Amino acid sequence: MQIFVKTLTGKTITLEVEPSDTIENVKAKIQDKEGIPPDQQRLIFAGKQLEDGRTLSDYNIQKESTLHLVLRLRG
Amino acid sequence: HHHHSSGLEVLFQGPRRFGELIDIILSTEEHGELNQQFLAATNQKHSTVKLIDDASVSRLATIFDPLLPEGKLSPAHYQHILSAYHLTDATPQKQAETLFCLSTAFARYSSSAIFGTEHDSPPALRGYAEALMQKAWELSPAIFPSSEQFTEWSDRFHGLHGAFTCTSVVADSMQRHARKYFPSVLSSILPLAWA
Repeated sequence: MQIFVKTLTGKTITLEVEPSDTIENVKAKIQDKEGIPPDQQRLIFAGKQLEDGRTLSDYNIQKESTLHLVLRLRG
Repeated sequence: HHHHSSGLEVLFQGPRRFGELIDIILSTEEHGELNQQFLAATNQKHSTVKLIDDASVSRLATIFDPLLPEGKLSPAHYQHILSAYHLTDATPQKQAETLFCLSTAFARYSSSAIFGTEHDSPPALRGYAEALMQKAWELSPAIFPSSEQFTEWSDRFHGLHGAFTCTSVVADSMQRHARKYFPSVLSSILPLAWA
């Protein structure tokens, strides 16, 4: 299914994923599309920070859901 | 009668028009406090007021999200910029240089000197700055050194592709470019204290 990953700066990434994919796998797909190292990615859905070892389905993430990607952005 | 010599009028007209742009972005109707805070920040090159905590990140999203559909300037907001700067009939190159200098100013807003800190930066201001730069690129790619330099600055704003993120450096870099290639436009945009 398709999900969207939107940074807090307004950059939107489209991913192809399965409900059984882990958060780690999603971070790896984000790295493949936009070159962000997974250890710098903080993913948020429904206000909760997504944990590496869990699946998308554990957070009730459905088709066309949007996840928020929080990056440490230095001033 | 002109009360200012020609080369000094920019020092008065620039701050006027920047204030009008701030009134457009941060409505006094709904956002009077942040409106004042953005205006006050133009008065010196250092701010003790920071907008990096979760509440400030949320407040700025409220303000900028309507202006940045899909991460780009909305058509309506872009027209409002053109009107405020009297650029509706101007060349795409003049429009692009103005938008580049506004991008630089909002890069500075996001930096450690103003509302950001060493380690953090208000993402909405970074996104707005990058969208201004994107529109300038669309209007006149030739005002940039290269497509590669555009992409470097853009990746830095968003933290993509392993790029560094420090916007004090990003803003300094774009400001150096504007000072070299269109310093009069830069003088017309940048708050005096930030020059």
